[PDB]
Amino acid sequence: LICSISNEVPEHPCVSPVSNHVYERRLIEKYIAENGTDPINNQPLSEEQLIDIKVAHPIRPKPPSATSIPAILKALQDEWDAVMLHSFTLRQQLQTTRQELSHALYQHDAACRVIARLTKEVTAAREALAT
Amino acid sequence: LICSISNEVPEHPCVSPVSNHVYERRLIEKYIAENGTDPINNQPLSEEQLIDIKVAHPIRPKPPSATSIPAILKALQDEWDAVMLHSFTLRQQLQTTRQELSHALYQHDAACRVIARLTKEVTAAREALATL
Amino acid sequence: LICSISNEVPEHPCVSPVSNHVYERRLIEKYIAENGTDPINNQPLSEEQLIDIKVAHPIRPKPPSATSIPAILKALQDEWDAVMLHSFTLRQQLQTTRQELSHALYQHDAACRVIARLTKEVTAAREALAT
Amino acid sequence: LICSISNEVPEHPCVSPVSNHVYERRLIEKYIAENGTDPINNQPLSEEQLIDIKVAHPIRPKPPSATSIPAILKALQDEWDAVMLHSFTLRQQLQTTRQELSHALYQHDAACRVIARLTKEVTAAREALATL
Amino acid sequence: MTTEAKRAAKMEKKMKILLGGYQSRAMGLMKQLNDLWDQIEQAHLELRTF
Amino acid sequence: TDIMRNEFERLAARQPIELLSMKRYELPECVNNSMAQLEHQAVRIENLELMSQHGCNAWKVYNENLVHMIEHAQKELQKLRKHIQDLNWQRKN
Repeated sequence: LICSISNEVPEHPCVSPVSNHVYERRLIEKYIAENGTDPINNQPLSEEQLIDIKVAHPIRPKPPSATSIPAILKALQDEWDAVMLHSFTLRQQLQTTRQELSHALYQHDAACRVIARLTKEVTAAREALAT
Repeated sequence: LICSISNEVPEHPCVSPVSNHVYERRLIEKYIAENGTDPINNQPLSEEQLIDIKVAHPIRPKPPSATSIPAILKALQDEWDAVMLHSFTLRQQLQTTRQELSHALYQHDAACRVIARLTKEVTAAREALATL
Repeated sequence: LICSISNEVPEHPCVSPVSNHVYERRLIEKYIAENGTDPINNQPLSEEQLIDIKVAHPIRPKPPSATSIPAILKALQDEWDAVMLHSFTLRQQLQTTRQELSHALYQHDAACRVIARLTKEVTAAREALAT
Repeated sequence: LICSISNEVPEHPCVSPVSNHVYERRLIEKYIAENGTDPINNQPLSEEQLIDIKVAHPIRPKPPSATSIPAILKALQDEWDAVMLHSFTLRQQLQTTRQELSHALYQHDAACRVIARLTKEVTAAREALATL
Repeated sequence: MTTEAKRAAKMEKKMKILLGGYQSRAMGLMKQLNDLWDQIEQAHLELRTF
Repeated sequence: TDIMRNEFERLAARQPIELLSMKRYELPECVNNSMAQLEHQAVRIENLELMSQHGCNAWKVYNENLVHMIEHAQKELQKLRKHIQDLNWQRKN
C-alpha cells in the first residue's frame, strides 16, 4: 500500500524480485541510478529487474475550496514548512540518540567493571567462610 | 483493500513479486500449494516469493490528502491539462467562424457591386423614360 | 513533436490509426472517454486501436537556472495567470468572429432579396422598351 | 533529436504511425520505396501513413523557457523526492539506534540486579566468617 | 471576478458542510493511524530488544 | 548527504523565512490578473460541479477503504502482543 523509501502512497508501485517490497517507481529508479543495488537488502538490482504492479487507482479528494491561489500560496508553503521543520527535528533527535547511546555504553562498561569486582569479592568471601 | 481472487477484504495481505495484485495470504498460499504459479498472469511464483504488507521503514507517513505537495503538483497538472483542451474548444470554433466570415464577406463584396449596378440601372432607365 | 491537443511535449505519445495524428495518451484518453471518436477526423475510434509510440531520445529537461526557488514560485504563478488570459482572449475572439459571420450573413440574405426587385425593374424596363 | 535510420539530426521529422520513432523524410521515404514496410518493427507502412512537417499551429510555440510554467513544478517534485529519500535514511538510523538504546538500558538494569544480589551475598558471607 | 467568486464560495459551502463531516471523519481516522503507527513501531522496539 | 535542496532547506530553516508564494492571483498589469481570475473562477465553478455530481458517495467509498486499512494494523498488533507474551512465558518457566 505504501512506498518503502518515501513513506508515500505510491501512484505507480513497482516491486523488486530480490527483496519483495513495494516501492514508488520514481524513487526506486533514482536509487538504481545512484547505486545499482536494492535499498533494503543491498543486493544486486537493476531497473530491468523491477516488475510494475497494477492497483486500485487510488484517489485523493481535493478540498472544496481548491483554487490556483490557495494551491499556489498556502498549500505549497505549508508543504515546505512541514518538510523543513520535520527534517530539522529528525536531525536533532538523531544527535540526541547518539548522545544517549554514548551514555548507555559508558554506563554498561561501568556495570561490567563493578560486576567484575564483586565476582572477585564474593567468591573469596565464600572460600574464607569455607576455610 | 480487496482480494482479486475472492473479492473479500483481505485481513492478511500478501503481495507477490511477479504480477502483484494484493492477494489473501490464506488463498494465495493454497493457490501456490496446488500449483506453483501466480493467479492472475500465470507466472512462476512461490510462497517465499510472497511478502506480507508491512510498515515501509521508520520514516513516518501521513495520509494522502490535498495538503501533500505531490497531490498539489498532480492537481496543478490536471488543471493545466483541462485548460489546454478549454483553449482548443475556442480556437477550433474560431477556425469555423472565420471561414464563414470570409465566405460571407466575399459574398457581400460580390453582391454589393451588382446592387450598385442595379441602383444605377433603375435610375438611368427612369431618367431615360421620363425625358421622352 | 507537439501533440495536437494540449500543445505540450508528449511524454507518452500515441498515434491514432484512423487518422495519422500523434496525440497525448491522457488527453486522447479523456477525449475517447467522453465520446468514442477522433478529435481531428471525427471518425469512430476506440482505445485498443491506439498504438503506443516510443520517443526515447527527444526528452530534454529544462534546466531553468541556478535562480532561487522563491522566485520560481512567482514564475509559476505568473505563467498560470498568463495562460488564463491567453485562454480568455482566445474565446472572446471566437465569439466575436461568430457574431461577425452572422452579421455578414444577414446582409448576404438581404442582398438577394434586393436583387429580386432590381430584376423586376429590369423586366419592366424591357417591357416598356419592346413596346 | 536524431533520426532512427541515419542517426543524423532530422530537419523534417516524420513519424510512421505503426511504431513511431521520429525519422527524416528522405530516409523513411527511400525505405518505403525500397519495400513498403517500417524499418523498426517490419510492419506494413506506406508513404501516406507518414506524418510530415511539424505541427506548429493554434499553439503559439514557446521555446523551452527557464521560469515559465511547469519546470518549476517538476523541480519541486524532484526536490520533494529528495526530501523524502533523505528522511528515509535518517529515520532508519534513528530507529536502528533506538533499538540498541532499549536493549542496552534493559541489560543495564538486569546486570544491576546482578551486583545488587552479589553485594548482599558477600555481606552475609562476611558476617558468617566473622562470627566463626 | 466578484460574481463568480461569490458563486464558487457558495459552491464550496455546499460541499464544505457536505464533505466537512467526512473531513473531520477522515481527520479522525488519520489521527488513529498516527496513534497506532507509534505503538506499532513501539512493538518493533520491544521485539528485538526482548 | 543530499543535493542543493539540502542547502536551501537548511538556509531557509536557520534563516527561518518561508519562500515567497503567489500573491498575484487574488488581488487583480491588472487586466491580465483580472482575466486570470475570470478563467480561474470559471475553472473553479466547473470543478465544483463534478464534485456535487457524485457528492457524498465518493467520500464514503474511500472511508470504507480507510476502515479496511485500519483493521489490519490492529490484527498485526495482536500478533505482536501474542508473540512477545509467548516469549515471556518461556522465559518464566
